[PDB]
Amino acid sequence: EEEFETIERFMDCRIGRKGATGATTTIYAVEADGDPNAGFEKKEPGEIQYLIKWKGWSHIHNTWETEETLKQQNVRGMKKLDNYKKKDQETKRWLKNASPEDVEYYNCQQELTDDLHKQYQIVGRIIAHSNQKSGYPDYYCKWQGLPYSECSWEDGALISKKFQAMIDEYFSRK
Amino acid sequence: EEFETIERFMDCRIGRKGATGATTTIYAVEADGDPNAGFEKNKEPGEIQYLIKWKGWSHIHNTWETEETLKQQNVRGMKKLDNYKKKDQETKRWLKNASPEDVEYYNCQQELTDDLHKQYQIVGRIIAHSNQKSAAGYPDYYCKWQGLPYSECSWEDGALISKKFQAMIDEYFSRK
Amino acid sequence: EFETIERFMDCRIGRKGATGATTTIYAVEADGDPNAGFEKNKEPGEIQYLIKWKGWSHIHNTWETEETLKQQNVRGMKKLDNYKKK
Amino acid sequence: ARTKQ
Repeated sequence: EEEFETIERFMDCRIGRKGATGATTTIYAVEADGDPNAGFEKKEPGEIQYLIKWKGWSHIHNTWETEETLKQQNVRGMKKLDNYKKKDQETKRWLKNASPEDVEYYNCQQELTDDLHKQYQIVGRIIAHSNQKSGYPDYYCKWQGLPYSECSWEDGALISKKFQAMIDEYFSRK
Repeated sequence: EEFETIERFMDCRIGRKGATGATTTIYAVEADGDPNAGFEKNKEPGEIQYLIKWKGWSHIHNTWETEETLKQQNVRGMKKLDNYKKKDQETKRWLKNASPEDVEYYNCQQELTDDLHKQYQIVGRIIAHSNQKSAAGYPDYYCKWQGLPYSECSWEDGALISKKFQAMIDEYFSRK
Repeated sequence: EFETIERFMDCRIGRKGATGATTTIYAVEADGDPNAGFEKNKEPGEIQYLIKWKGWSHIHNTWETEETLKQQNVRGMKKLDNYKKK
Repeated sequence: ARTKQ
């Protein structure tokens, strides 16, 4: 009965251009067609958007979404939206009177943290390849900064467009 | 009437039968010793145990459990045990041979994340405290964990983090 | 000596009693936060408002409630109900 | 603030 998608974790929130969310927001889509939030200023409306890590999908499939888009798609695990907001309002709050020292420590940590999350969308190594095919076999990828328990199967055409090197090395391994 | 919920499966192991539950958290181990102390220096098999990250609890509260303790405590998220076991098998199956360099890479890249996870248990900075105090005179602390963003900070028993992080505490009050 | 409201800065549901002097940023940093780790396992469930007082800088802003605001007889109550829909 | 109990 129908297909849902479910929120695993909230990766980030920002103010972005109306409509700049969902499947045209994945970095592989952004790299391919551009960023729907590219322009965005102030000049036009604002919309709080949440970057989403989906259950069953690797980080490259993260997309920006809004509280509205989530409900239009029947996405599950929304109780997780209430906690995130709460937490976020709380820290933007704290950020109001934070020591100059504390704020600095805050910025250094989020910088580092943000770098790690960026790695998750990078193929650190191709470890297998299906032989079904539609000519592009699927590849089992090992993600940078993540355990092997996070490896995932990914469309070959898509992974090759950016991690060709990683798949040529895989084959040189025989 | 609460229950608990599996959020994420961290490690897997074979350990002494019965070395599971609350007595296996890092702080319970540092205070009263590991119930898996000696282990496998010859000891009758083990029991395959899983290290669990619980929903609503920071990583210091991680506990090792068996498929049975899980079912007994009637926790939510049981489907996760099935996916973990299956992914673990898929992973083991591509060790067909692999190159010794593939195994070399695997063991290295698995030691890096191993360490990473350990850091989630140590306090990188205390950020605030509670106005109310325990009967023992301890306030609770809001902690920022190493390796995790600020949306992962959590309030924690003051008597708890004092046993190991009395330092960040001192540095917190020192900055005022 | 009637204190006065110059602005409603924020809003929240917090522990009952986490209002007044004990909620100024300097009181919280010295004595701890009376709202600590609050959720709805409790009421203490009050909708409180972060108020910026007239004649005092933001460090003096405190979280208040209606009986509380009323109890003190503060001026500027008009902006209360005005905020209570916005 | 709770702990494993």
